[PDB]
Amino acid sequence: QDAITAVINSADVQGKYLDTAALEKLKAYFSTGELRVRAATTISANAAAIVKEAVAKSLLYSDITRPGGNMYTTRRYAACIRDLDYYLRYATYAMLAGDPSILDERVLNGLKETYNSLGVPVGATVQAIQAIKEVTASLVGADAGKEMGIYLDYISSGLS
Amino acid sequence: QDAITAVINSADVQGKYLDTAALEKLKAYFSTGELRVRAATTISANAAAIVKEAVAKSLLYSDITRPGGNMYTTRRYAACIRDLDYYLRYATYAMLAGDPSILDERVLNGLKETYNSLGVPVGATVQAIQAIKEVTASLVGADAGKEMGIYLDYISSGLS
Amino acid sequence: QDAITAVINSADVQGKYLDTAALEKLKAYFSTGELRVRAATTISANAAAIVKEAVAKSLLYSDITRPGGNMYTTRRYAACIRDLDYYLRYATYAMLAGDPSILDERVLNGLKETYNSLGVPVGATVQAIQAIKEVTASLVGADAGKEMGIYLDYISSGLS
Amino acid sequence: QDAITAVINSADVQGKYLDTAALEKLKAYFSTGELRVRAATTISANAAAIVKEAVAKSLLYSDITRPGGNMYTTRRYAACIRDLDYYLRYATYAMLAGDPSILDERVLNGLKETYNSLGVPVGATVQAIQAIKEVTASLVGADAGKEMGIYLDYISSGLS
Amino acid sequence: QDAITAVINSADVQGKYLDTAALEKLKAYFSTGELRVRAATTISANAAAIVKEAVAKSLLYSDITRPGGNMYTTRRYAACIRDLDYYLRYATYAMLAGDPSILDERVLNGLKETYNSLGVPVGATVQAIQAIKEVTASLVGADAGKEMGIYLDYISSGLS
Amino acid sequence: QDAITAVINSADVQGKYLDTAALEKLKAYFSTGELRVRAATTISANAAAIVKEAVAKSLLYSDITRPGGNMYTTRRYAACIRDLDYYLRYATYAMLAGDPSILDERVLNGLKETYNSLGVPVGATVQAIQAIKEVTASLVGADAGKEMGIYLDYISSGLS
Amino acid sequence: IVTKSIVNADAEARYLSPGELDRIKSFVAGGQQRLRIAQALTDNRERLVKQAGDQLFQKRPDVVSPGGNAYGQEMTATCLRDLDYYLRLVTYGIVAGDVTPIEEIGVIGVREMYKSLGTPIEAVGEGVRALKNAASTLLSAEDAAEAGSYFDYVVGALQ
Amino acid sequence: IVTKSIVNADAEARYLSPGELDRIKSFVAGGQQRLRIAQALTDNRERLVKQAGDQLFQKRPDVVSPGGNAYGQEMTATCLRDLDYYLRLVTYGIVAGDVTPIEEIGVIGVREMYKSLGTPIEAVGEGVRALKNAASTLLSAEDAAEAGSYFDYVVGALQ
Amino acid sequence: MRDAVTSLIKNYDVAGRYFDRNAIDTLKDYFDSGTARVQAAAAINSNAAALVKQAGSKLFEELPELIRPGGNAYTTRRLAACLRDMDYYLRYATYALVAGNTNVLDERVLQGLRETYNSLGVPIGPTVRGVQILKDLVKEQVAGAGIANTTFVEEPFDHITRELSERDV
Amino acid sequence: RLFKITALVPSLSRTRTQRELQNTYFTKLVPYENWFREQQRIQKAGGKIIKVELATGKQGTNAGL
Amino acid sequence: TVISQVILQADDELRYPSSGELKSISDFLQTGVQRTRIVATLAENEKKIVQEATKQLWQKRPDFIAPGGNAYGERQRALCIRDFGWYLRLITYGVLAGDIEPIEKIGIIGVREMYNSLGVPVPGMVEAINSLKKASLDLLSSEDAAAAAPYFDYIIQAMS
Ligand SMILES: *[C@H](C)[C@H]1/C(=C/c2[nH]c(/C=C3N=C(/C=C4\NC(=O)C(CC)=C4C)C(C)=C\3CCC(=O)O)c(CCC(=O)O)c2C)NC(=O)[C@@H]1C
Ligand SMILES: *[C@H](C)[C@H]1/C(=C/c2[nH]c(/C=C3N=C(/C=C4\NC(=O)C(CC)=C4C)C(C)=C\3CCC(=O)O)c(CCC(=O)O)c2C)NC(=O)[C@@H]1C
Ligand SMILES: CCC1=C(C)/C(=C/C2=NC(=C\c3[nH]c(/C=C4\NC(=O)[C@H](C)[C@H]4CC)c(C)c3CCC(=O)O)/C(CCC(=O)O)=C2C)NC1=O
Ligand SMILES: CCC1=C(C)/C(=C/C2=NC(=C\c3[nH]c(/C=C4\NC(=O)[C@H](C)[C@H]4CC)c(C)c3CCC(=O)O)/C(CCC(=O)O)=C2C)NC1=O
Ligand SMILES: CCC1=C(C)/C(=C/C2=NC(=C\c3[nH]c(/C=C4\NC(=O)[C@H](C)[C@H]4CC)c(C)c3CCC(=O)O)/C(CCC(=O)O)=C2C)NC1=O
Ligand SMILES: CCC1=C(C)/C(=C/C2=NC(=C\c3[nH]c(/C=C4\NC(=O)[C@H](C)[C@H]4CC)c(C)c3CCC(=O)O)/C(CCC(=O)O)=C2C)NC1=O
Ligand SMILES: CCC1=C(C)/C(=C/C2=NC(=C\c3[nH]c(/C=C4\NC(=O)[C@H](C)[C@H]4CC)c(C)c3CCC(=O)O)/C(CCC(=O)O)=C2C)NC1=O
Ligand SMILES: CCC1=C(C)/C(=C/C2=NC(=C\c3[nH]c(/C=C4\NC(=O)[C@H](C)[C@H]4CC)c(C)c3CCC(=O)O)/C(CCC(=O)O)=C2C)NC1=O
Repeated sequence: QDAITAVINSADVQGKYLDTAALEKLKAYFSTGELRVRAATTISANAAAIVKEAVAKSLLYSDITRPGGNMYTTRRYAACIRDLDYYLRYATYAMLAGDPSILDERVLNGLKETYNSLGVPVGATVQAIQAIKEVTASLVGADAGKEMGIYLDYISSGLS
Repeated sequence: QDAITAVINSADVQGKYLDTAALEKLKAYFSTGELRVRAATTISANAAAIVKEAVAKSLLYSDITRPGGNMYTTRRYAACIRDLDYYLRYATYAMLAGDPSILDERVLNGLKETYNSLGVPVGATVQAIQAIKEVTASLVGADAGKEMGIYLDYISSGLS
Repeated sequence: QDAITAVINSADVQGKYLDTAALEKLKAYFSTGELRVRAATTISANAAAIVKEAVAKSLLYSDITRPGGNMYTTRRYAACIRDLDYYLRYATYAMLAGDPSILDERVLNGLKETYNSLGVPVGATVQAIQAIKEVTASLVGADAGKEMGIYLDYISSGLS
Repeated sequence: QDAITAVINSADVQGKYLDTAALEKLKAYFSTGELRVRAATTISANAAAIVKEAVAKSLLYSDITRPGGNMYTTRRYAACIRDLDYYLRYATYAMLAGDPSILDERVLNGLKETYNSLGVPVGATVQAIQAIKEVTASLVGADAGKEMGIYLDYISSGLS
Repeated sequence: QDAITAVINSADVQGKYLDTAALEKLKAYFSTGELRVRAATTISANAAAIVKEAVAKSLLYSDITRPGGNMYTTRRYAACIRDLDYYLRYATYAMLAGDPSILDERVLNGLKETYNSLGVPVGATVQAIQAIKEVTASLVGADAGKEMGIYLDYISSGLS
Repeated sequence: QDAITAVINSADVQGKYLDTAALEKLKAYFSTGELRVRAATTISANAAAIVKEAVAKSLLYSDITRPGGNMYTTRRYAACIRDLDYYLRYATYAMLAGDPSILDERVLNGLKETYNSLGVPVGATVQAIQAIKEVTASLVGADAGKEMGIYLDYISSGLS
Repeated sequence: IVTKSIVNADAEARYLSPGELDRIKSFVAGGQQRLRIAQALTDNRERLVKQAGDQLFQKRPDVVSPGGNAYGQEMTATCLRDLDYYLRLVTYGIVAGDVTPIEEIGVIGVREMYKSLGTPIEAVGEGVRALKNAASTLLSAEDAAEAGSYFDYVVGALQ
Repeated sequence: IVTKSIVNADAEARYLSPGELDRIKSFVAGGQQRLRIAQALTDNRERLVKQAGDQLFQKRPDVVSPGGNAYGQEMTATCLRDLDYYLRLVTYGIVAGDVTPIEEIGVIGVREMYKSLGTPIEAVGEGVRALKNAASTLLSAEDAAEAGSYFDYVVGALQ
Repeated sequence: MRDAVTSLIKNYDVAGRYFDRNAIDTLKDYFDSGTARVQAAAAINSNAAALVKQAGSKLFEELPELIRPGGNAYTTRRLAACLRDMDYYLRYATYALVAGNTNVLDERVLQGLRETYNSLGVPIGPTVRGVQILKDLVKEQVAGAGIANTTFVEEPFDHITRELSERDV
Repeated sequence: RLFKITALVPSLSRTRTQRELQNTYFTKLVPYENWFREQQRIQKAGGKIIKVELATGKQGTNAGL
Repeated sequence: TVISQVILQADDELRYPSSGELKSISDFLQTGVQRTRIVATLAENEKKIVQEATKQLWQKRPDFIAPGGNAYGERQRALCIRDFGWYLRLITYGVLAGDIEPIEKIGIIGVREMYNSLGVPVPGMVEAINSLKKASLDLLSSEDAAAAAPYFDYIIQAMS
């Protein structure tokens, strides 16, 4: 769903026409879409650098990459990079849509089930998503970093 | 299963031969098969008219077809017509078999799970099946309408 | 998994090199592999005779093959032979691997779910696997019959 | 091929001698050859009258002989008479042989290719062959008209 | 392929950069894309009306829909409507691409093989595509009807 | 084409002069031409004896020359001898040219089409060409029999 | 139109390609004209339903005739309510920029609904054509083109 | 009905089960009554098309009305020719004993044909109902039941 | 696949006309032949599995090379395939007996038979030879249980022959 | 809109085809318009449908799936 | 039975049951009362039938009575007695029922895999059911005997 599609749905289930508050919501979305698109472009620029900096901030040189940790095996390191790239990409989609429903529908659906099945540590994942959020808020600026951090904190809060 | 196949099964699991009570059951089925076939023919005549009259009796001009109701969207209206056609067709099959096991095996298996998953209202479905039963009992006569209403009330009772 | 692969995994998740206890485990496996291979060959010789003798010991002339029992229908007798051949074949695989993980991964995964869904009696299956174990321990000798009975009792214990 | 040659071929490809069923087939052919020859003589009598009556029954005073139709040009009318004379003559040959293989070999080989290349209407040809069949079944009698109509309907069925 | 993709390919296989003639071709395509899109929209409006008018112009009340013709059976009438809808839809795709390669790749590949296998008349198909072309050139105007008739005549010429 | 003409063509389509690898190829051909000519002479000696010995090895006293087989009729036996003489003669031409292109151009072009049209058995033809290859490799020696068997196996592989 | 590009790039494992970002930026630019067109169609709804019923019942009198479905005041009120629904979905499609939230609510199962209601679908298509003509008279040229876009989609969908 | 049992036992690798042989023997027994019913419907065709056109154009006058399809002598002749076709297919289904050779020629693609011809299918269903009523008046009770069987199949198929 | 009653329907449908007297005559022929055809098919169905074995026995009596080195029914792996082809020919001959046409044999048996038999190296002469051992045995079995005129039993095996036939005249 | 279904379909014809005899008990996600014919196909084999659960989708929402 | 056939068909293809199938239903319903009387006759005297059947077996084959056979030993000798009665119980169930498939499901599906690793040979079962067939059609009236013969010979061919 969108913010546009959410506004249209909320006006639809009442049978209501588009009143002035919904037009205010759509015009606010049409105002913010500029920096939304620019932020999505520069996040699509260097996603690999963001994931590299995030694991170098949070996960590297810990016991997690040591033997016994969950990132010791090299296929598990590759799976870690894959999961962080997923979090960043779906946070980009939720930032450009302006509605976190795609995070609820595609990422946060059965994820705690999987992470408790595999024995994946949840707190280290939350700290890695936090480091992702700090790196991309530094990279994109504060004004779009707020909206990026909202959906990354949404993923972090639903994960916990 | 049939009524014939149910009688054969009940005689089989005991290792019993066909005693006179089972022959009475089979001969009663062979007596009633005449009106069973005639009723199935005239129900196969005008199933669309029965479903149209049933939604015009029960579901139309309510809040269900208004916005907010479950039959507001036109794909949901088409799904409603599909479900009512299913109920009438499988009730025809159970009437001609003379045994409600195909309703238990093919319709009533995981249906409350689906209708509580989708948010489908159950009481409106029960009233729609009731209107189906009244329309086909008027259309076919009382003598076969009793046996049609038995399996339609079986669907209604298992749905609730 | 193997016993070799289990030893390598247990040495790997610590980051440990192959110490002398792991080399003892691998050398014990390389000592026992002789009778492992000979036992697997003579069990692959006459698996049908083992299954025939096991059903003649345990399941035949009971109420299970009488009408009302679960092995009355001839497709159910064929399914019974199929399940016993599966138990013997996967016990042969677990005997030659020297590690019961393939029983946990391929046989014992969702088997109680299936046997309680179909209404299959569990205690008669356990007694049939017991008769399988007695027949193959007689056929192969005591020294390999111990290791065959370990994995057959593993299947019997996980089934219960 | 003949009916005689077909019987000899079917006995030959097995290496079989002439058994009693083949002798029955040949003796039935030698019984029917009388009316076969008499029918072929009276069809060879007045083939032009048959073709004239057939076009007067089916094709004349339609839109086909009007401008725009396929029989408007006088060379196309002459080609129509030629094709109908071909159908009648080869049906006479197949009637006297008692085997429709010459129709498959000499007429029905590449005929739909030609009639779809030239834009010849197929249904009007089928109705013209039908009118040919009715006229010659009236002219020759019912008893030989059956065998004439078999090969004319063979041409009509292969044409469609 | 496109006209853009064809220009890029023709510049690529030489190793040539985009010279001024290729830029002229791309700028002519970017000039004509306006009426290309408007024509594709109004052809997507009423494709069923175009196919109905085309069969009413060319194929109806002939011998083709009479018995013996190839459109006599009602499944064959439905297949005829399907083939004409295919010709119109792929001509719309080739008009909006500005390059007839998709007609060569998706329609005209093995089509004469199929139409000579089934016995489909080719000349009636060509006249039906001609009637399609006249109806859509009337409906869309002359200026886009030229480009529509180019690809419809391409289908007609490759079919013959 | 030749081996000489193939070398000249491969040097020509690059615009390349005759480099030392092409001169090596031509000098190897000029070395092998001695036994090429001697082998072609002694194969031209007794081609009829080779074909006779090959049919006596492979095709004779089978079911193929019995009635029902494809070599039963005496014109079909003569056609079989003709086809085997063709295979041997064109294999002689390809051996003396040192390039199998004349087999691809003159024999293997539309041959599977013909042999599946006539119902000619392909596997018996392959075994007959194999018997031809064994007989001429015995007759000419091993050193030229290798090059003869290369082109005869080329015919056999393209036929299959 | 953002959900279209998102599920389009989501079936692939790739990101959103920046040409799709260009089309989203251009739609974001044109959103103000979209909102003005939607408000102009919003406030003038009853005129459009009146003129659509006018042109339809002048065009096809069988719905007026007692054998047709829209016979009587109740049935003709349900008819104009259906036209009101379709105008509402057209305004939704004008705002959304792509025909997904209007096809999801009005198109995707409409043929079997109108078949099991007895009404013909061609009369509904003529009603949406009358709505398109009345909105073409109500708007300017560049606005009527962009409204007749989605009206044209509905007319093609009901057939 | 023999092709039905043959392809039915042919999808399986089994032979024809002898209950199917019993149903073929019973159909072989009833074939004489089937042939008499088919000849009685055969020789009286123009009466049935006349009374079907009677009852249809009394029931639905919109085909007579100039907005409908069957307006004028040519279109009404094509209409009665369609009813003649359906009576012919009903006689085929009466002889064959099972509705396969009538559905293969008249049912399997009829909805899209009549949709792209403009005619409504419900009027065709009412025409076959009128044919069933006229043949019910023409035949005896056990003959009208067995004819109204296949007429009933066509009426259910066109809807 | 067309029945003996549906093939008339196709022949009369392509002309667009109704039933006439002649089609009703052949339908009366088929309808008084059907009661005998069902009994003949039941009699052949009853003893079919032993018919296959005796057909194999007489087929190996005829041509010795079928069970010799240079043959196709050499091992049991290659013998069971020839016996199930005997099973197939008998099965579709009974199908053509109850149908009354040769269109079942045309459409389901003969249509790809040359391609498989030339593909696998399978002979054709001994195949039709075995088909006729089958029909001699089937004629004996039909003449045993009642039915006097046996020509309708006689025709479908011969039609299978005439299309598996490598025609040399 | 996806459903999480647990089901169990025995073929009842493995003894005459001699198939692999693989597991017939699964927990799979199926999309919205696909679960319809999956329902129907699972009921064709007489299969028990244990539990139908919502994976993706809020019920009662109209636009945006 | 026939209602299983018609209902599984008409459900498998999503339509209502056709009317030729309903005519097959009601001629089965008339045939059922003769079916009831013949199954009552076979439920009268099964003692004589199994006694005859065992006696004709031990006149037919002497190897079951020789030691090392399957009837040797008192237990399996007493077992074969009731086994005969099981097969004629299935015959009674089948001769009532319209089809052989609910009896095929009970005793015909896996016969080979069951009896093969049970000890008893399938060439003896055909003699067993031949004796059962002789002992059933002596004890019935004539056309009832001709009606109940095909179920016996179905089981006979399904054995071998
Ligand atoms: C009996 C004491 C001895 C015997 C007799 C015997 N065999 C046959 C018939 C056949 N035997 C075969 C054999 C094989 N097929 C294989 O694939 C292999 C593996 C190498 C073997 C041994 C076949 C195919 C037949 C049928 C064709 C034929 O006649 O050869 C008979 C004839 C039976 C009959 O009349 O139908 C007899 C008497 N074989 C033995 O094992 C004993 C030594
Ligand atoms: C036996 C009389 C002759 C013979 C037979 C033979 N056949 C095969 C192999 C196959 N036969 C078929 C035949 C059919 N398939 C069909 O669908 C139909 C119509 C219903 C027919 C007639 C097929 C498909 C095969 C391939 C095996 C398979 O079924 O997958 C063999 C085996 C060849 C081999 O060497 O493997 C044999 C021996 N051979 C004879 O000698 C007799 C003349
Ligand atoms: C053969 C037995 C059987 C049934 C019944 C069945 C029902 C069924 N009904 C569905 C939806 C639906 N079912 C209904 C039905 C109703 N809602 C109401 O308000 C009314 C009370 C009721 C109609 C009388 C509606 C409105 C939907 C649409 C939900 C949606 O798709 O968004 C769905 C979801 C997917 C789909 O339709 O294609 C299934 C599987 N499947 C089966 O296999
Ligand atoms: C490799 C591990 C594995 C096992 C074991 C397995 C079992 C299994 N056993 C089944 C049925 C069955 N299983 C049994 C077995 C028994 N019932 C009894 O009374 C005895 C106690 C026991 C035999 C010793 C029977 C009788 C059926 C038939 C139920 C039926 O199909 O109607 C089925 C249902 C479908 C089918 O057979 O084809 C499965 C999946 N699948 C597997 O993948
Ligand atoms: C996208 C390009 C494309 C085309 C065109 C195509 C055509 C096509 N047309 C077919 C049949 C057919 N095609 C026609 C069409 C015609 N016959 C006439 O008399 C008219 C001249 C013409 C209609 C204008 C008919 C009548 C059939 C029915 C034959 C049959 O199914 O029995 C078939 C056989 C199977 C089937 O329809 O479903 C194919 C594959 N497939 C393709 O992929
Ligand atoms: C927003 C998506 C949506 C659609 C498309 C929709 C259609 C819709 N049209 C209906 C009735 C109707 N619709 C019409 C339609 C027409 N009058 C005619 O003659 C023309 C053919 C056409 C309009 C010009 C008529 C006459 C009725 C009343 C029919 C009856 O009462 O049986 C009904 C049943 C009564 C109701 O609850 O309103 C529905 C649900 N509902 C929806 O929620
Ligand atoms: C045997 C299988 C078969 C069918 C079903 C069939 C239908 C058929 N109906 C047609 C026309 C027609 N069909 C009708 C039908 C009707 N009049 C009405 O008002 C009612 C709705 C209905 C009959 C009572 C009309 C009015 C036309 C002329 C329409 C036109 O000219 O556009 C046409 C085009 C003209 C022609 O070639 O005859 C065909 C092919 N043709 C066939 O070969
Ligand atoms: C309802 C279908 C059905 C039947 C009829 C059936 C029979 C059946 N026969 C059995 C054994 C047997 N069956 C026979 C049969 C015979 N011995 C002969 O010589 C004769 C040829 C033949 C018939 C008398 C013998 C000898 C055994 C003992 C095998 C053994 O235990 O060594 C057994 C295993 C032991 C038992 O439970 O009694 C069953 C279940 N099972 C079924 O599912």
